[PDB]
Amino acid sequence: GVTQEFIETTIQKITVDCKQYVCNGFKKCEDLLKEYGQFCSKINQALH
Amino acid sequence: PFNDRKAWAAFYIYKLHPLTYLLNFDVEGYITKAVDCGYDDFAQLQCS
Repeated sequence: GVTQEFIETTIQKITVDCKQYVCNGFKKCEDLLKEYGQFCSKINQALH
Repeated sequence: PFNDRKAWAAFYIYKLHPLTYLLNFDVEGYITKAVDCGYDDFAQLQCS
């Protein structure tokens, strides 16, 4: 008898351009987003 | 006058541009170093 088992070893590695994802390159959006701290850097570091 | 003639210095004028800068603040509160975010790819890495 043959028992088949799948054991995953990877997930797809995704890096998100936080600034472009949130603001789409708009100066007003970036100014309003800067009030949230350093969120984009935290996201980048976490994903990396 | 020719008795006490002196050679004076020169001043340099640099234009100010609207740019994103990564500023590093000293323990005394002074900006000791900065990064021009759009200047280089390493600078983009530092700013992101």
